[PDB]
Order: sequence, then structure tokens, then C-alpha cells
Amino acid sequence: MNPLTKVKLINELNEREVQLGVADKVSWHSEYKDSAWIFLGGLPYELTEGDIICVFSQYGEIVNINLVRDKKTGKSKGFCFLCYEDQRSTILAVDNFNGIKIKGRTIRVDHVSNYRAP
Amino acid sequence: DKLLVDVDESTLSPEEQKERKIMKLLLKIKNGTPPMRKAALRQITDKAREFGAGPLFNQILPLLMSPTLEDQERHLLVKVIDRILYKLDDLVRPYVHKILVVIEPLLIDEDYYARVEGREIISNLAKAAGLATMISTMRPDIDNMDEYVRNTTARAFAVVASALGIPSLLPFLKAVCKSKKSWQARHTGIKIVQQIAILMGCAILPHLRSLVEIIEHGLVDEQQKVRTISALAIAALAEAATPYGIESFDSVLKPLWKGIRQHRGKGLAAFLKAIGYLIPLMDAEYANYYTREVMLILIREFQSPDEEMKKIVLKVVKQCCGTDGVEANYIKTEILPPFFKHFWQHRMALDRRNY
Amino acid sequence: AHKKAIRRATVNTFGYIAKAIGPHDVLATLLNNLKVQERQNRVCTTVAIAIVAETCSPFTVLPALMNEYRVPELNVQNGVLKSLSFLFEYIGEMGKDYIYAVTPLLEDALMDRDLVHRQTASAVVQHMSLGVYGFGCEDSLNHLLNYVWPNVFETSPHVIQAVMGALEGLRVAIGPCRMLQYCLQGLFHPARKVRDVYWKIYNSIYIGSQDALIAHYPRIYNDDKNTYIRYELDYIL
Amino acid sequence: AKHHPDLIFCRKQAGVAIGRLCEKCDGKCVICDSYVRPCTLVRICDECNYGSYQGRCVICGGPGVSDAYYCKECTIQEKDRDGCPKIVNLGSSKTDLFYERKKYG
Amino acid sequence: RLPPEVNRILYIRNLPYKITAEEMYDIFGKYGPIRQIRVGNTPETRGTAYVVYEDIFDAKNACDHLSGFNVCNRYLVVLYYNANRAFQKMDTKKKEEQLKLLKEKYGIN
Amino acid sequence: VWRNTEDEILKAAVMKYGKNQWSRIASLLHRKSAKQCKARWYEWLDPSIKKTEWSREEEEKLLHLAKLMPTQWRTIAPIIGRTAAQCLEHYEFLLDKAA
Amino acid sequence: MTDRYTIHSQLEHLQSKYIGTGHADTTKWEWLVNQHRDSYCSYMGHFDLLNYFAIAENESKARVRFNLMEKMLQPCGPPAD
Amino acid sequence: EQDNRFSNKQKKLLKQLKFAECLEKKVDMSKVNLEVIKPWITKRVTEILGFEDDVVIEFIFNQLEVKNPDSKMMQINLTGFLNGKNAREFMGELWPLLLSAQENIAGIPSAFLEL
Amino acid sequence: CRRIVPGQFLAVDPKGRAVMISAIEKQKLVYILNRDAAARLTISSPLEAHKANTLVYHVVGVDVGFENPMFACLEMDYEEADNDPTGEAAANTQQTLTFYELDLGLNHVVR
RNA sequence: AUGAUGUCAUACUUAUCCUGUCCCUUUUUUUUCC
Ligand SMILES: [Zn+2]
Ligand SMILES: [Zn+2]
Ligand SMILES: [Zn+2]
Repeated sequence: MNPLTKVKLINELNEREVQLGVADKVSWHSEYKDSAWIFLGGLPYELTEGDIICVFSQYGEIVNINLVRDKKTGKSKGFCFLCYEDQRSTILAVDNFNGIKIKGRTIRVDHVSNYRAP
Repeated sequence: DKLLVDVDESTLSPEEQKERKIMKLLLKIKNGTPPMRKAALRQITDKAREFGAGPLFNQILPLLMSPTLEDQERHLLVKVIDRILYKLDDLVRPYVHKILVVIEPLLIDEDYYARVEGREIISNLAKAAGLATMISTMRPDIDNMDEYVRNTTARAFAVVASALGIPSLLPFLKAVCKSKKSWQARHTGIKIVQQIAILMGCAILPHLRSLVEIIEHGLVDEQQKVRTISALAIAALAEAATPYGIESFDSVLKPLWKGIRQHRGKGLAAFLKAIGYLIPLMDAEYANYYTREVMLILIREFQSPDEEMKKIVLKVVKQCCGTDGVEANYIKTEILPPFFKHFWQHRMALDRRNY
Repeated sequence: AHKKAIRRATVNTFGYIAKAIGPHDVLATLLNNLKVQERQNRVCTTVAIAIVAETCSPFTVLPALMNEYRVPELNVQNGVLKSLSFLFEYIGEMGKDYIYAVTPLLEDALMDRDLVHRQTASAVVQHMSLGVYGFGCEDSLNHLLNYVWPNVFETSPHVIQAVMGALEGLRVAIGPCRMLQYCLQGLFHPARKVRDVYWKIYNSIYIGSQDALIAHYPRIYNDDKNTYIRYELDYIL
Repeated sequence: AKHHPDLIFCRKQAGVAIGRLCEKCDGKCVICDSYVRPCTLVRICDECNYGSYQGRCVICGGPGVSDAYYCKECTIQEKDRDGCPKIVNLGSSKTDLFYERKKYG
Repeated sequence: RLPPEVNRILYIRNLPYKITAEEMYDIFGKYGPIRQIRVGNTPETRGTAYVVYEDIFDAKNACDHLSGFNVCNRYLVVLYYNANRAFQKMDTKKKEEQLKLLKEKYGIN
Repeated sequence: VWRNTEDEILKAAVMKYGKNQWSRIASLLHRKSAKQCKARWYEWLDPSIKKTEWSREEEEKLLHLAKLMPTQWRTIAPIIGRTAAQCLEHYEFLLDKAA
Repeated sequence: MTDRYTIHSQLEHLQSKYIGTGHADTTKWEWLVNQHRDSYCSYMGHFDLLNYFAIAENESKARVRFNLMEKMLQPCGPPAD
Repeated sequence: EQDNRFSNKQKKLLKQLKFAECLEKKVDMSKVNLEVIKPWITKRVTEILGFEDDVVIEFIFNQLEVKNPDSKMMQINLTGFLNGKNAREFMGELWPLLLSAQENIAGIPSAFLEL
Repeated sequence: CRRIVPGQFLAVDPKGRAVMISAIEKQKLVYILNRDAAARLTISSPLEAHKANTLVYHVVGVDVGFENPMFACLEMDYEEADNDPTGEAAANTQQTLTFYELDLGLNHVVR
């Protein structure tokens, strides 16, 4: 199923969690106390790291960023990884940015378990 | 608005306009007490042929197009459209495409009863208007640009094929799937076949060979979306035609097993769903070899984060590693640890199906 | 109670206490139901009376019911008719004893002006004939069929469908030779409302017992260009 | 059933899979729509037992809880030989009651 | 920011009979450019008006503002139009030729 | 509104029971309230309600009064012997045929 | 109108489901021929009526069965129109 | 199949239709070569409908493939796409052409033999 | 002894896999018989071979080694002879032997 | 010795109702990088 449905997934997941009113320590985020890396997908093929960091600083400082562009033509592949300073910031970003429309392209945001350093 | 002003019926010399006036009893149907509803509904059922299609639909369909339709109002209007459809039998032939253009959304909607209604009435309309009418009318939607209508068409087609029996409609399909103008046509053809299998199920066995012939030509095509959707088709077929029919699929296996090693991302997910369903249809020896092969790839993907990746591997594990012809400790050692580490997470629970 | 399990259990308990004590006390109170709110029910009271009469053998109640049939109020006449229907369905084979008693009642219903009495009387005959299957009580079933038959021209779906049911019950209990003799003269009537009704009946027969009908068709004389008589049937030995 | 004439049955060839009824509907015959003297078992069409529908209330559509039987009458007149009695139309009643529900509460 | 039912097509009731189209063009004129205006003719339509702005924005402005206007001792009914059906074919001929004009005109293909 | 059957039952009930116990009366018909029975009886049913067309003199009086005592119909209607409903609609009718 | 054509569809379908039922315009010919054909299948069925004919004539039960099944094709002369 | 309240529009149209004249000589396809015939059909329809319609083409082709095609059914099934009268025409010109190729020894029709 | 309800002709296929039971008109059924775990006998659900307007003079199984089972039933088709007001199609209508065949793969029965 | 049409209400029939349930709606510019 095409990825915008995979944004629908995470947003439904959040709202269901609030719907059952479940406590934060057992909130689905809790399984990643061990990661400051969050995946961005669906970025337009134009955004560079300047704009990405600028916008996503809104919840903290960024330790690292890796934007996978195709090396042969250098051009952005439209998805990236982001290492925030403190897990809580990534929780906030996953909550708030999952589904924002940038240049028409609705970007999807998520946790990352085992970020691979390339 | 007409009902606001008043004028005498004789002065309403356009006796068809008289008909329209009295037809705006529709409002009584829409809003009104239960007795108003019942009396109006009888009125219209029995004066149906007296009224005739043209007026009826020309004054119904605008309603159904209303943005401000609530639920009751809608199901009421579909009730009527159904009853008048049962009276006017042929007279609808000019009005089919209109009827679909409005009903189609009921096919894709989160209400359950709305889906079942819309589906049933398209069946009835397909039975009423003759096949050739349906075909000729809703062909041009196959190619239509906006995917919304392509998708909803494919679903409708599957319904009508259930109504009028596959072997009738099969040649039209064969044409569509091997269309050459643009590939969206082919994609929608293959989608039709998927939805048939999903809907009718085991009523398919006597045609399984013909279907698979229709659809496999997309298994190898260089376009990417057609390959994925084709694999999903094959998987739907199999899950319907459980244990049987494997001699008909035999032609298609190798391309599956070819693509499975060397695909990445999406195509991998699809081809995995297909081979998953195929395995039980196989015979314990052929299948045991095939199995122990696939479980290699399978292992590799438990840790993938992509959602449908996870879901597909769930269902597959169920089938392959739930087969009669496998062994305890193999599973116990190589499958169980990663399975329970990865899949038992609170994010799963909060989802509905994954549960 | 707007639920059905409740009403169900209620009726079953009425049976139980009838067994506990004795039919007469409970039957008298149950009969005192004119209970205007007709369905949602006094109907369930009808079922209750049936179970009463069944559990303590209907010697006892049948005179009480046939008595109540006099009280000139409509819904209670119809109450006794329904209760009869259920009675015979429930007790089954034992009707071979009470059918002689009951008939002159049913006669009285089948010969009166309104559809509710005819529709409910026809249900009774259906069940009764299905219970008496094979016991030799056919003369009275045949007489009840003679009163039932004329309603066959009717319009209100509930009565037309009750009548058709009754007719197929009577088919299994009288034989198809009888129903065929009743159904002949109108297979080819000049009307078309009748020809509709008659061919509907004659199908409902022919579907069942289309084998028995072999030795029953009338003998039909052959014309110039065909041969309509079966001679193999009178090969004399 | 005998009560809503707008209802339809599958009417294909019977099979070997027995039929089951919801706890809600249970206790009755399927056709004569009575509540007594169960004699013989129901059997259903292959399709009407395919798929998720393994073990569903023939009538109510819900969960299978018990077996479905035939009254003595229906088996005496052999109405029990018409194949799947599986009702392949949901019917107006369930729809309308659910809709009025969603409206009210 | 627009509720997508808003349109440059407005539907107006409670119209004084035999008002001057001049008067009316002014009324709706303070709001924006008028692509066109039509009034009913038959006694049923006589007194109702379909008014078409050339811009969705002046459209919404008007519909929200003049709504309930007191003209000639009566309040004016305004509404958004549901242009949900059609009454004629689209004239393949003229469409095709004007598009041929466009294609050869800007040498596209 | 009222249907002729409820109407007749009202006539009989009143002539039996007297004008003073409307509770018993309204208890009789379903979907009818004691207040409504009282109102209907005094408004339409009771025999003293004179049911004919307006004389010229009656319309003179009506018009003159409704000019004298604006909008007070329950004050006027006794003075010309009809109900507030009669006086009201009929004055409306005169006013419309005039304009 | 509606009655005629819905009952017509119901009778045509019920008939194509059960060979030999009738409908309000069944003609003498079809009635009589369905009634023969059933007599024939039933003689071949009841093991005994076969013995009766195979003794009344002097043929043997195989030849008798064969002649019955020969006739079941057009037993009452050729059709009427 | 399931319902007897809706009328089989196959039988209905087969009754009330106006057919062509020579559609009754049975025709098999084994006696025939096809890929000779096709371009005739191609150009013919491309003319009638004034553009190219791959799905209509393949529709006729697949209709033609079984050992015995039904000219009545193919007439009907085309009536939708064509003018309806153009249907009976196009049939009244094909069906004999199949007759020609089928009486031929090679399986090839006569007008395309002269051509 | 009905006309279209099976039971008269009975045939079986030599290697034991399938029995077919046929009426004198319009209906034929096929059941498959398979030994179970305890090697007790087990019977499938019926397949179906209906074909309108067709008498059947005799049905018999054909012997093939463990391939699809075939039953080979004499026949005749009276449908057109019904509509020959002249009386021709009563003659010049000769009976057609027609091998039906089970299809173990697809689980149905094809002529 | 009653036709039909009637936005004419009341009776009346159906052991019909009044709890059943939402599970394959997931649809789009391939895109989770050693
Ligand atoms: Zn029953
Ligand atoms: Zn079934
Ligand atoms: Zn149930």
C-alpha cells in the first residue's frame, strides 16, 4: 500500500492511544528509549539540509543528519535520518510532524530502532 | 425550490411538470415522520413506471450528490433507488452510467452496511441492464485519468462479473489486460481480477486456468506498479482456490521465484505474499524444498520496519511455518527468538488488524 | 418485554407451574387475556396455553378452549384459533383423538366473513393434517379441505400464503389424487386470474409427489394428428 | 424465512458441512420458522461455508454456537432437499435498525 | 482557507419583481467583478437570480456579507450554487478546433 | 389536529359528563390532552359557536373594532360573537381582498 | 404489466428448474407430453411395471427398456403449430 | 441462477432484436486463418469509430476464437460500441467473409484472394 | 422414481476414486471417495454436471490408470426435436456418445 | 345493491422488530541508508 496510507497508520495509532487514554510509560513510543534517530520520508526532491534542519529544529537541537541522495547524480532521494539530542525531542517530532505538507508532499516521520551509520 | 411557490395543476399544462411537482414528494420521503415515509414509499414504488425513469433520476441524483448528506437520508435514498430499480427493468439502460457515478463511493467506504448495500444494488442494476450495456458504458472509465474512478471502477466490474457469471465477461477482460495504449488500462484490468477473486472466492475454480493466463503477462512487465499489483492478484487467487489448482499456477512459479531473490522494498513484499499463499497448495515434497528455501529470506525481514512488510511476513509465517511437513526444533531454534523479540510490541496491540 | 428470550423463558415456566399444580388454575388466568396490545403479545399467551394443554394432556383444556370460542370478542376468538394451531403442532401424533372433536369449530371459522378468521383457521388445518399423517383420519381432513378450497381466490398475502400452506399439508395427508381432482377443471379455464391460481397450486403439487401423480392423470382422448393415450397402461394380462 | 418474503436462499447443491446458528437465533427451524421437534441436520453449499464464514449463523450472520436443525414438518414434506438454505441477502431489517441506532445513540 | 463548496456561482431569492438589472448589477457590484447575471423568467423562476462573479474570493466575500440584505422592504436570500449537473454536450467540434489552434499556436507537440 | 371520530366522541362525552371534568374526558381518547379538549370544545365544537358567513354589519363592526383596539382579539371576539380564530382569519381575508 | 412479467420470469425459471411444471399459458400439447415422458421414466424405474409389459408383450426386459427410451424423444406425435 | 425476479436480457434481446440475413451458416475457426483477416477488421472499425480502440479490437478477436463463435451474441455485444445499425451491417459484411475463407481450401477469404 | 433426480444410472471408475450417479435427464453428480487416517472410507461433496434436455441411455466409467477419471455416457438431445412442427428432428437426430471427465486439479467435471 | 380513486384515521396480521455488529475501504509521484 502506497505510503500516504503509512502516514494514516501512525496518526491512527496516536489517536487510538489517546482514545484508550493509556499512560505514557506504556505508550508505543516507549519501546525506543534508546534512539535519537528519526526517519523522514516523502521529502520533495528539492529540500537540502539547511531547510530540513531549520524546520525540524522546532523541537530541539540536531546532533546529526544524513540525507540519502543518489551519489551518481547527487540528487536527493527524498528521505533522510535525523539524530536529535534527546529522545524526548524525537517523541515530540514524531507526534507533531507526521503528516505535515511541505511543498505539496506530505512527509512521514517515524522513530528508528537501529540506525545504520553510512 | 419549486415547492415554495404555488400554481394550479391544470395551469401546469406541462403535465410532465405536474409529474415533477408531485414527484417532489421526495422531500416527504427525505424529511418526515415514519408514516409519511411509508406512504410516500408505497406511492413511488407503485407509480414508478407511471412516472418513468427520466424524471425520477433527474430529480434524485442531485440529492445524492449533496455534500450535506447525512446517513439516514442516504440509506433512505438508496432504498428507494433500489425499489424503483426493481420496477423499471430495462428503462434504466440510458441511465446506468449516472447510477454508477453516484453509487460507486459506497463501494469504498468505512461503513460496512453501506458497502454491502451499494454492492448489492450494483449487482441488481447489472442484472437489470443487459451485459453489453454495462460493458460498453463503463469501459471508458478504465482509461480515465483520475485514479479514484479507476479504483472504484475495478471494484464495480468485479461485482457485475459476479452477477452475470465470469465466462461471459472473460473476453472483455482478456482484451483490457492486453491493452497497449497506456499501462493504466492494464493495471486496472489486473485489479479487476484481484477483486473478483476476493469477492466470489471458491466460485472461481473452473476458470482458474483462464484467469491466470489473463493475468500472468504482467508478472514480468518492466513497469513496477503492474508487477506489484499482479503479484497481489496471484495471491488472492490462491487464497481463494485453496488446496487445488496448483497445476494451473505451475506456469507462473518461476517468474515469482526469479523476482523474489533480486527484488527490493515493495516488489519483495508482494512476491512474498504470493509465494506465501502458494506454498500450502503444493505437495509435501516439492513444497518442503520450496519452504526451507523461502524461510531463509523470511528470517532476514523480521527486523524490517516497513509496516506491510511486517504484516505480510506475519501471515506468511502462519502458513509456511505452520505446515504439516516441517519440524519442531527448526522452528523452535531459528524462528521463535526473533519472532517474539520483534513482533511482541505495544505498537502492534494498538493497531486493529495486527492484533 | 421487548426481548424474545424473556418471553420464551416466561412461557416455558408457565408450562412448569402447570405441571406443578394442575392446568385449570393457570388456564383460567391465561384465558382471561384479551390484553389489547395484541402482538407483543397476547400471542405469547397463546403459546403458553398450548404448552399447558400439551404438558397435562389436552382432555382437560380442549373443552375450556372450545368454550371460549363463544365470547363474542374478536381478538379472543382468534386467540383460541391460534392456540389450537400451536396445540396440534406441539402434540403431533395424538391429534388422532381430538380431530373429530375439533372439526365443527374449524368449519365455523372457515365459513365466515373475515380474513383473519380464515387465515388463522387455515393455519390450524395445515398443522393438524401434518400430524395425522398415516393414521386413517382422512374423511374429516377431506371435509375440512372442502371448506378451505374456496378461499383459493384471494388477495391479502397473509391469507393467500396461509391457504397455500394448508393445501400442501393436506396434500401429504389426503394424497395427491385428491388434490388433483380438485385442481383439474381450472387448469384450462378461460379466465386468467383463475388459471394463475390453479397452475400455482398444480405446480406446488407436481414438485412434490410427481411420481405418485403417474397413476392419477385422467384419460385424455387423442385427436387426429397426435396420440394422447398411453396404451401401455392397459396392456391387459 | 416465512416472515420477510424479501429473503433469498443460496439454493445450490448441499454438501457435507453442517450449519450453525447464533446464540441469538438458536433453537428454531430455518424454514418452517417454528421452535420445535428438531429431526435432522442442516447441510450447506460449499461456497456458503468457504472463507471466514466457517461457523456462522446462517440467519443472523454471527458466531456459530450450535447446530441447525429441521422441524418434523419440513422433513416430512421434504423441504429439506433444496440445498444450502444460506441466506445470501442481508435484508432491510438489520440495516435499518443499525442505521436508526447510529442516529439515536 | 476556503470551504470548498464556495463558488463564483450564487443563487438569490426574495427578489423584487421588475427590479432594474442596473440596480442589481450595482448591488452585487460593490463586491467584485460580475462575470454574468441571469434572472428567472417564468412565474416560478421570475424573482430568483443566478449571479456569477469572476473570482471565488469576491464570491465568498459577497455571500458572507450581503447575506440577509434588506432591499425593498424584504430580506434577500443568498446561497452557494451546486453546479452538480449539466444540460448540454460539450461541442467536440469547437473544442477540438480551438485546441488545434492552441497546439499549433505554441508549437507544443 | 382533530379527526371527526375524536370529534364525535367529544360531543358525546361532554353532553354526558358536563363541562367541568376534563380529566375524565381526555382520559378517554388516546393522543388527546385535557387542555386540548377544553380548548377545542370552547373554540369550535360547542353549539353556541355560530357558523355562518359575515353579514355586512358584522364586518363593519369587526373592521371598526380591530381599528379601535389593535390586535386584541380575545377582547374583540366576544363583542361580535365569534371565536378569536374566526375574527382573526376573517379580518385577514377582508384585508387581503382590499389589497 | 409488472405482475405479468415478474410472474412470467418466476414461472419460466421455476420451469427451467423443474422440467414439467406449468404456467398460465401452458398448452394442451406440452402438458400431455411432459406427462408421457414422466410415465416413461417411471416405468423404467419401478422394477415391476417393467415385468408387466415384458410379459404382456413377449419381449425381453432389455428390449422393452430400449423401446421406451426410444420413444421418450417425441412420444405424442410431432408438435402442433 | 439465484433470483427469478429479473428477466434474462439475453433471451429478451435475442427475441426483440433485428438481425442480419446470413448469420446462420455455422462457422468454425479451425477451418480459417485469422491474421490475414484482422487488418480488415482493424481498418474497418478504425473508420467506423473514427479513432483507434485497442480494447474493442481485441474484443472482437477474442470473441472469434472459440471453435464456434455465436454471431448473434457478437452482434449484440457489439451493438453497444457501434451505432446498433452499424452492428448489423458490420456483421452482414463479416459473417459471409468467414463463409468465404471457410469454403476456401487454404482457409483464406475470396475477396482477399483476389486482393 | 423421478425424471430429473438421479439414481437410475450408477457408474464407478475402475481404480476406485470416483462414483457418478445420474438421472435420466438433466442431472449427474460425482462423489470422490478417499481413505482417511484410520483408512476408513470418506466421501466428498458432490460435483455437478447438469446439462439441459438430454436423455441418457447408459453411463459407464472408463478405465485409465490413475489419471483423471472419465465417464462415458450415451446421450441424446431432444431439445430441437421439440420445435420441429414438421416432424423431421424426430428422425435425423442421432445419439452422441460424450466423454465427461473429472478434473482432479480443478475439482469439477467438464465435458 | 358499490365503482374507484383518495396524504381518511382507526383496527388488524407477521412468536417479524428493538441488539446485533464493524476483521479483509487502506486506493497515488518504488523507496528505510554499510
Ligand atoms: Zn421448518
Ligand atoms: Zn450455499
Ligand atoms: Zn442468528
